[PDB]
Amino acid sequence: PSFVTFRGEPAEGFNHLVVDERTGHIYLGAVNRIYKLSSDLKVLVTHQTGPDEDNPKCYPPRIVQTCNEPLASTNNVNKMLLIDYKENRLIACGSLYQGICKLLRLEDLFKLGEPFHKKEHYLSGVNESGSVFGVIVSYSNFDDKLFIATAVDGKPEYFPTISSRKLTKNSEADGMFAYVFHDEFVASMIKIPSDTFTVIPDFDIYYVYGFSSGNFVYFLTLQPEMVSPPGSTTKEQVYTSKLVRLCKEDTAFNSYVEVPIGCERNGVEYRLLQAAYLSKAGAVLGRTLGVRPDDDLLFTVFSKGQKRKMKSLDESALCIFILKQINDRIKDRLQSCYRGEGTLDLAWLKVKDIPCSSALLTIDDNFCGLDMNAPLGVSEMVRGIPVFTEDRDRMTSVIAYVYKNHSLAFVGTKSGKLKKIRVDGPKGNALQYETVQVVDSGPVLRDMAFSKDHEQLYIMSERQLTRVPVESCGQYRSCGECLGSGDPHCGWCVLHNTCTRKERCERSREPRRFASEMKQCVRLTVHPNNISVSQYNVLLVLETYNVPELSAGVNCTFEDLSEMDGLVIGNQIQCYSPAAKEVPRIITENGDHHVVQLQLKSKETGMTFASTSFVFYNCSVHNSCLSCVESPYRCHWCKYRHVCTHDPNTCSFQEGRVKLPEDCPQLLRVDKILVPVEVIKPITLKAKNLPQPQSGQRGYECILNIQGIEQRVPALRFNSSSVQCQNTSYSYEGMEINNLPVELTVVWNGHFNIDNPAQNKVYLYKCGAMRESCGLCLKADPDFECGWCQSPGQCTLRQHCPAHESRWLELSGANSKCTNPRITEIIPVTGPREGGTKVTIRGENLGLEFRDIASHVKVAGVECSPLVDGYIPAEQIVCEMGEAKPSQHAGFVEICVAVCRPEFMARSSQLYYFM
Amino acid sequence: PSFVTFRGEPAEGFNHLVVDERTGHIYLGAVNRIYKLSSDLKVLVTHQTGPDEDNPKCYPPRIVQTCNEPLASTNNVNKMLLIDYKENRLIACGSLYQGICKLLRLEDLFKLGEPFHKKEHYLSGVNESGSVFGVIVSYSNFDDKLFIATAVDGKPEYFPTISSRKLTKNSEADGMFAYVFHDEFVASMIKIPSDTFTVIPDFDIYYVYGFSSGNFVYFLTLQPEMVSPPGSTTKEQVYTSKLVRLCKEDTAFNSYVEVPIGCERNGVEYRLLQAAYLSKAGAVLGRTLGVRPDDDLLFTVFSKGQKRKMKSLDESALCIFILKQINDRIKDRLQSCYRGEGTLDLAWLKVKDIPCSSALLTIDDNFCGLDMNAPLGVSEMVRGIPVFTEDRDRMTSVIAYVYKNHSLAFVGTKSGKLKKIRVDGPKGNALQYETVQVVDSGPVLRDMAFSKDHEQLYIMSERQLTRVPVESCGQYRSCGECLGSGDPHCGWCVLHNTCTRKERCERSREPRRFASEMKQCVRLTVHPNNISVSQYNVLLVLETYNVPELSAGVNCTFEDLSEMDGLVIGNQIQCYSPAAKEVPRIITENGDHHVVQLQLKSKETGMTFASTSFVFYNCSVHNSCLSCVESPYRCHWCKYRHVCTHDPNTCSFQEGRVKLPEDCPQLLRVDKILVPVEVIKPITLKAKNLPQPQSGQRGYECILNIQGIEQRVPALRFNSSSVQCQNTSYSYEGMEINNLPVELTVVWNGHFNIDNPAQNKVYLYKCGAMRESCGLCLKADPDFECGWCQSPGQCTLRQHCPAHESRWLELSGANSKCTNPRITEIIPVTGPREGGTKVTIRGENLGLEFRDIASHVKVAGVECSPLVDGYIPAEQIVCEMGEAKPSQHAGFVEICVAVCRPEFMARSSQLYYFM
Repeated sequence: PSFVTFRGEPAEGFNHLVVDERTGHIYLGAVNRIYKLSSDLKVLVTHQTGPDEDNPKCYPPRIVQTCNEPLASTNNVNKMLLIDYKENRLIACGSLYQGICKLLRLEDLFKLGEPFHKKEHYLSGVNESGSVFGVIVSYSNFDDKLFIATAVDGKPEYFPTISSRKLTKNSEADGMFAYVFHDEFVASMIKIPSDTFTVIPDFDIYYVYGFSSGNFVYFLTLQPEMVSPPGSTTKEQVYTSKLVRLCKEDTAFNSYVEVPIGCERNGVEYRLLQAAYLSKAGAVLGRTLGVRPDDDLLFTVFSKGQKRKMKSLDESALCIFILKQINDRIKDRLQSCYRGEGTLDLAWLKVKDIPCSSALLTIDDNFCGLDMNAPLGVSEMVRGIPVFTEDRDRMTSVIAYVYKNHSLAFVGTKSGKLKKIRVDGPKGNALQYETVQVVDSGPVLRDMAFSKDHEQLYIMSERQLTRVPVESCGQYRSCGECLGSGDPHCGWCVLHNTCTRKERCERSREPRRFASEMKQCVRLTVHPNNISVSQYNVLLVLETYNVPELSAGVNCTFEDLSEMDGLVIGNQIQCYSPAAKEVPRIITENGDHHVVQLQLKSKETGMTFASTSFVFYNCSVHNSCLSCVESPYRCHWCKYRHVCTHDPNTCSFQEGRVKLPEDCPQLLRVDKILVPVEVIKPITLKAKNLPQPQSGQRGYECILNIQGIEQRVPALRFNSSSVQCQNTSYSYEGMEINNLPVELTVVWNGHFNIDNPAQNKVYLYKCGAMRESCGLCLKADPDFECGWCQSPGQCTLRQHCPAHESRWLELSGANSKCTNPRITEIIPVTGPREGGTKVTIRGENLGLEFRDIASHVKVAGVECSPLVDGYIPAEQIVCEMGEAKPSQHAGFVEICVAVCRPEFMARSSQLYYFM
Repeated sequence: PSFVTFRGEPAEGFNHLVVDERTGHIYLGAVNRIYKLSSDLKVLVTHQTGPDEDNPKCYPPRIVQTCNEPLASTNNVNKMLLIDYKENRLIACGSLYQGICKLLRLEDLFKLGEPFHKKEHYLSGVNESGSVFGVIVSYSNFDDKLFIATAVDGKPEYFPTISSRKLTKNSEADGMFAYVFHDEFVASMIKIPSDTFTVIPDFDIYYVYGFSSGNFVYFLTLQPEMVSPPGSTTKEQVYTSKLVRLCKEDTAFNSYVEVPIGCERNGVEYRLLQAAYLSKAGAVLGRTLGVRPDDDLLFTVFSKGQKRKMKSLDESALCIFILKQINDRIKDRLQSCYRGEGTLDLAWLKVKDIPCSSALLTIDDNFCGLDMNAPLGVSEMVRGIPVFTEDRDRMTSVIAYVYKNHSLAFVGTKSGKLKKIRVDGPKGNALQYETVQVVDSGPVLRDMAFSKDHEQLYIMSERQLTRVPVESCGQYRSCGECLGSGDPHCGWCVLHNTCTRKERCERSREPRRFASEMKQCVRLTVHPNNISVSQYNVLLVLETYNVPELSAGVNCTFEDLSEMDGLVIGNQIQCYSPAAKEVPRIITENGDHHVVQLQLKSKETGMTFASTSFVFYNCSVHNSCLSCVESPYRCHWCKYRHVCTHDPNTCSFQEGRVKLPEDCPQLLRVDKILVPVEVIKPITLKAKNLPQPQSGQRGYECILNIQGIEQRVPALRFNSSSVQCQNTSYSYEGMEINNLPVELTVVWNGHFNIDNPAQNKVYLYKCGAMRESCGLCLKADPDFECGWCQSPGQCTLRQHCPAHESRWLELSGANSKCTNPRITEIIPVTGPREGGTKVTIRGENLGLEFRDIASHVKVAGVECSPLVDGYIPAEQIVCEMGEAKPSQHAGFVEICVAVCRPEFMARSSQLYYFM
């Protein structure tokens, strides 16, 4: 699903947002533009407030008087936006006019009026958006007004930072934005003193948030370094975030109060307000908080430290203030001043500290302020209760609301994401979900308002407004998953088999109709978890917990494949398995088994809610004993029937059943089976649980799978654990390879192949195609049993050579003198006369021991000394030649095995050359 | 009733049968099959032993080693079958494997094992069934074995004819069929010597029957010509049937003994064993035999002569051997050898005769044999006691058992019949019954076993097994018939009125409850055997012998018709006859009398057991005196009442009674009653015992039954023996026939007809319709009294013709000259001129004597001589004509009676023609 949004109609910019309580129309302040949108975020109307030729430096703007300074077309930023329901209009205060305010008609955005003429009509030079805030308070006629705070930019004479102003009925009327009570001595406004400007050049008050409570007006503000941090002269500026308050009723402005505010987390300081939101707790939070229903609360967001208001730190914390607690702090402070203790301590306002005067008074919450001990500051900074802290991504904005008594908090992030937090200090827990309806790359603004119906939450970005629903639980398929996510909005509507909010679930109020906690689910179990393919229409019992009354009716659906009716008794559901006709359609090609998700389809909703792992196995498919028993499931093998089945009874008879893998029938391995070609030899075998062939059944045979020829030799089964193929000889054609492993299969009764787990094979091995010389044969492995036969002048097994004499010669254990050494080739063909060369000689029939070859090697006359490590017996000799200074130049290489006997010597085909 | 049977399940073949002592299950060896059947002969299980590819010539069969000779699918014949109870299995030794044996599980026929590998595992090449036999003997572990004899077929090196072999617990075990004690010098086996084979080529030992007795093992065998019959060189083979024995305990095989056996009947020799059966005598046979209870007996069957073992002779005899007698013969023989006298004399075994060595020894029955005077033969052939001989149909098999101490013997026949013989040498008698349960066309096999319960006897044929009950007495309706049949099983269960065995009769043990001999019956008599129909509820006394106590109550049932209660007194039963209302329902239409089978219906059983001939007569039905007295029964006739009755008193009065047939009243015959029509004549009659008519009774009349007219003439009874109808004339209309016999009935008092046994009739005779001439009338019988009357020119009785003159002419005795001869026709119309022809002249009124006709005949002029024999007076003349040479050619025939007077001559109507 996608979230409904409004792209910066002026793609160019965006600043403030507000919702009309009755209509749901959304008004959006922006630079050069003010838009009226539908609840859906469709564009209703666009107003052009923008680009005006102007100059910030000029006082009474160009229209009133001529300005020496040059003008340029500049952008008019919507500083503030406030809905005046009574007046049926919108106060949309801009800038770039010296801050002239505009009045737009509610429905059409028709400009009712925009008073420019008088000085009061000008609010502030300040170009920055959001640095201003305020509240509109109204009563019936002859009772009314507007409270607004703004930054000065060092304009102290021109504009007041905080003021109480008049809002006349007629937009045309001159009176607008006039101070409620103006006296030569005191006016309902607060200006910044010139002295304070000189001391600290830049001092300015930026107003972030503001709200009316009970009968007062509060502002969250940011100020400069004044005694904080201490500093003799100007240098760096750090800010202190404070709370301000006024009686609505005080024309005098005596009620002004100002406490610093912040909160700390494990020794980390969070001093700077990003945003705030006044709200209600609802029954849950209020109770543990210890509040009355009416009592208010203030969620806030603060960044770490005192540094860089322009660009704050990522570290940010969401804190909380109970209004009762702040009211107490203020009352506590006042009751103290009335004690006469200490000074007023408000640095920016009063440079010279005036003392507090003691007096008899009943100090109440109602206290509006008096002439003496006039505007005052505060010493003890008020600490707030921390809630959630984000280190990686800074929180920008916040909102909250009461839902079914649980308090949900919304928090914008620098990333363009919203967090949905259930505050559970008073309850018990944390953050439920996070969403990126907004804008994936870059942030969200403080103006974040819930709709009137409270279905959605409009989230504003620099670029776009996004209608983020306070829920999209539908994404969750199962009770287990729904309750699993934890985003507090979601619950499992049992009968509907869907995941949504309480309001959405019909009849959720009724018992067990709606599930909040996983325990309430859905958990399902089937008693016959595994059913064989062969079986049909088996009775199954279903155990389900945390489900609503099913009396509407339920069907069992194994999958999309089938569906069977069920009857309910007790706390169980009884359904039947599918027919054999139906079951195999599924099973085919899945083989061993197929796990299927058996679901329950409710009659009323018609959607599958609950599932379980259901296995269709089916033992019968197994072709062999090993697969049947040895496999992963409970299956029994019938030796006689030679079939695998679940039921013991189905087997031929009692003695026939195979429960254990050892009992199958399988062939055990013995030392490797060596088989010479052309020799008559028996092959004894060992095995286990070999069956005695029953009536109508034949005996055992050994089948050798040789590609050239497959041999069928009958065998005898001596007992349950031994077999033997009868005397026979085997061969393969080709003479290609010495050792050929061959798969062998033991069969009985013609087709029945006994299992061969090890997959034992028979090695058919075949005498010197390779070796013409006696030395080479005796050199070869003793395993081959191949040996040299003197009369033939050839080499073969004893079997192969006739014995006129008692002996054919085999190296008994190397104690066998032989013959005819030959040199195939040697490396380094050439060498230096000086010697030292390593000659590598490769031959066929050399000596078996190193000791004999040593002293044997000679290159011509030159003595050559062989290397032990380098020497590979009868194959190769590595030898190092000595000093060659002799006259020969080139000479043949000679090796004398033990002794230079005439039969015993070998000379190289090509000569070694000295250079 | 039909006998339960099992048809050759393989319709194809059958060989051996055995019964399990506990279960009663019947196992049946066959070619290619071994079956397990229920007691009822239902098929329990079938095993396929059959058709295997093999060849008899090959030694170790194909499985062990390759055979050059070609194989063919051949049938595997079950040579032997033996139940091994201890092992809970069945040893079913086949052939066609070189005789490998198989082990089948008792209950299911599961093949436990079949050892093929070793030489011992092969029994014999021999394909023939039944030529092998043996016994399984078992003891607890560490004591045990199998003794088996088989034919060799000239295989002497390969197999032993008789052996003592091992039967291990495990069928898988290799050890099976190994010799009990094998030594290089001597093994527990006996082989046939090669020398003996060369001398007689074919010599072979065939083992028919075998059994264990006491602590030995005996075999009945057939062998070849060795010194019998004498012969220098090979030629014909005849066999000698002998007995063999061994100690169970002799591993050495020293105990071997061999006596020839047979028996002779009136100079006829029976040398060849067909079958044998060891059994017990029971008290009856044993006593007269002179035996102890434990002592055994051996029934056997032998064919006549020494010839053709393959196909023996029909003549066969059932003989007997008492084991004590054979044991004596053996002991007698041994005690003799120990004397040192003579040689061992065993031709086939020892070619060169070794002498017997004398030694001191206590010669007992226990004697197992010693090293010296080692295996030995026997000189004196042991003769057996003959029992039954069948000339026409050869006995094949035998079995016997003890029943109530009487010894019943069973004998199969070539025909497929079983004989049930009580052996009564020790008792006194012969063969009781014969049955064809089996197979009507063709024979029964030696394996014939009684069931465990001994209710039935399974009789095996080549084709089928038949469950023949050792009794079907129910077929017999009466005590007389039951005991009459003689088949020893049957007895008369008196109270039940049924025929069955002793076991079947409830309370037969008690006195006179069961009848064995005819005397014990049932014999019944009724004192009033004959009762008249007229009588009612007559008292009858019943005499019955050989009947049980009737105090239960008895009813008398004449037939299905009625049943009357009876009371018992003394040794008699008193019942009443049926009422007149009841009796005639039966009698109607049976007439003279109805014999009825009066039965006795017992109260307890409710079945009629005893019967007698009971007559319902009834005299009253007889309508006449003759039927009443003259008939077959005692009935009296009342002349006056004219009714027949049993009681003398019922007659009118004393003088009226007719006891004798002569006295009845009947008409006696006199010379035939001749009655002329139209003549007034009296007819006197004679008769006997004619009644004098009593008051209210009229006199006698004669009634003639003439269809034309029936005449009623009154008559007078002169006395008891004479009657006479009054002067009257009779006639019948038609003139069709001369002599008409007529039935006459003599009646008195209107309706009463007197009896006419002779059935005397009156002959009404009537004058020449036929004869126009005087000669013809006088020619006719003198009886007719018909005569010629001159004046009328016609012929009638004197009565019929008026006498003007004193005479009408009648041939007084042929002395009466007459007239007018006529010739109707003559045969041979034509004749030869030469003459010699026999002329046959037929006329009406010729001469009475031959003498006058001779010389009378002439054909024209030609003289013709008449033949005397040929001549029938006045009807026909046969005459031979003389030489015709005269001129006439054709001429008329003339006859002159005496003289050729003008009145007296006749001439032929047509002339005789000469050609």
